[PDB]
Amino acid sequence: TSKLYMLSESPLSTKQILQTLHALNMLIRIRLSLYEIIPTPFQHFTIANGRCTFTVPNEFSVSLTTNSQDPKSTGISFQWIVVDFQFHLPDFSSTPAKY
Amino acid sequence: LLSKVPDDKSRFEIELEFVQMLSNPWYLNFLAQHKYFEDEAFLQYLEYMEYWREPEYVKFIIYPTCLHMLTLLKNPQFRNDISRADLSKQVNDEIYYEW
Amino acid sequence: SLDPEIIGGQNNFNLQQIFQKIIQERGPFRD
Amino acid sequence: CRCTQLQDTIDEVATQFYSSIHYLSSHHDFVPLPGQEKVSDSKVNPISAEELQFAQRDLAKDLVTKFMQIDTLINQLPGISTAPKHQLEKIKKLQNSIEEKQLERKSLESENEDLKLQLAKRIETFGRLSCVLFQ
Amino acid sequence: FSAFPPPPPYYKLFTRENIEKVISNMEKEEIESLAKLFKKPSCLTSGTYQMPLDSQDTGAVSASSVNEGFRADQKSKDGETSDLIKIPRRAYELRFLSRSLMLNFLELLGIMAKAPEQFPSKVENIRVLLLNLHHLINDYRPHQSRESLIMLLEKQLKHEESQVELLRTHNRQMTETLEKYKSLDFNMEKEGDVIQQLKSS
Repeated sequence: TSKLYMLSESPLSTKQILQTLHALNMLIRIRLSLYEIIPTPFQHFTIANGRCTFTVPNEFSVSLTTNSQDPKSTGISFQWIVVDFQFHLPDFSSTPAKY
Repeated sequence: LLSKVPDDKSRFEIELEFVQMLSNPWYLNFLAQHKYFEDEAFLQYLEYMEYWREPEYVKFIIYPTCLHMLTLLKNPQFRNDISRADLSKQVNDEIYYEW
Repeated sequence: SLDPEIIGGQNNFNLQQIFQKIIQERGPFRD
Repeated sequence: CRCTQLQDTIDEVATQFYSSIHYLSSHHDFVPLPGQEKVSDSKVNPISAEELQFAQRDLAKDLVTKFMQIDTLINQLPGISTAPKHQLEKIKKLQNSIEEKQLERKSLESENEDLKLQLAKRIETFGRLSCVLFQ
Repeated sequence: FSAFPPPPPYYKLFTRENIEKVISNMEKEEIESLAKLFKKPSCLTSGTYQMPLDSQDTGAVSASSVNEGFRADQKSKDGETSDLIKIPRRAYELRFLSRSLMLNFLELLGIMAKAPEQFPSKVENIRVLLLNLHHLINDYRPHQSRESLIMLLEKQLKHEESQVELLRTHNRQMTETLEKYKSLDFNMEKEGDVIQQLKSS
């Protein structure tokens, strides 16, 4: 109950959070290179700034384009013991915005 | 706006004891039921309790829990859940076990 | 006397909390 | 460790003092003299005469064993100078020692993280290049 | 059905209005001075323990049967005759007090079975014997706390040197794995297409 209701100190080092981002992107590269299953339309990916990004041509004034990176602690390296699976977390870009 | 009526020595004896009260979870629960967390003045007084973490001052405090309790209470969702009886018992039981 | 000693709780033994923090500090992630 | 436990043992002895006497007072005592034994059976709660003797013998044995334990622990006790100078000096040596080892660690740790950044860049080149080219 | 005391009235006093009035006081440099007197944390140094400043004293509670002191880097042990002992001096005074306590209790049993109203005297004997036992064990502790701290600091050092050496191994491994694979370059697109026409041939 402490750890669930615990909250960190309010300062976040912005140099730190950059370094988190670097290590995070880098860690998605780790994952993805040894992530078991990529769909072939996804075979080209960009490991963005913070993000993983994925592009497939599409209409309605946009491309079908999703960005993934994930917050599950336990797996971060276990994501590789779980080659089968992973929590991934998305951020997809279309012409709309709110929805 | 009544004129303040405090005592110097007495209020550090008292603020020590109040920190101690904060160690008790049931006191937090009653405190929440009485909606003392609704008042901003209270929260500023909490930060005034931050003076008690200082070494010469903390050297006096008896029950360590309060300190932890204090950092726990900095999350407001935690305040509404210490209004809850169930979580209250969870916290008491958690100390009891550490003890 | 009193000499300063350096010890850092070496006896005692998460990104979701990081995410939530960054969410409050720079709002949306996408930017 | 040792000192606190022995402390506990003497405390144990005192507790045994009053516990013992109380147990004995609590349990049957009626002695007839000339006359015939007679009891307030309820308030009395008697115990067998043999039960009595056996219980007090047992109580004596327990107490004397406690005293023997305290003695042997006193022998276990190693003599130490009340003066803290030797310990204090040891302390200061350890603190200086961990200080300089911590400095060495810090230097080698900055060099470490720089190295890590370098290799990480080379990695990243590899990953994107490999993916694109084979796919 | 259960209840506890409410916090100080001056908690109720706080407002961010009066706070802003005291920062305006700070900007300038009665009511404001009373507010800052209220905001300072004036700790106290000595003299008050109730709801001591130092630990309790055995001479303060009852009469103390013995006194002693050991020199720096030296300990006292002597050979005196009860069962012809040749052993350390603090421990002997202890053993002595303990066997003595044993005997005084035997006495107590007696004076119970022969004349119960006389016990106050003897239980006093008992009491001072126990209290002395403890005061003396207490004299043993501070060194024990110090050596426990020593062992702890030794643990931190061990973790430190071990962590340093582990880091060293990791860094050497990283330098060598980095040197094995080193093919450093920028503008890699040119090298990707160069590699395509190399593969072609």
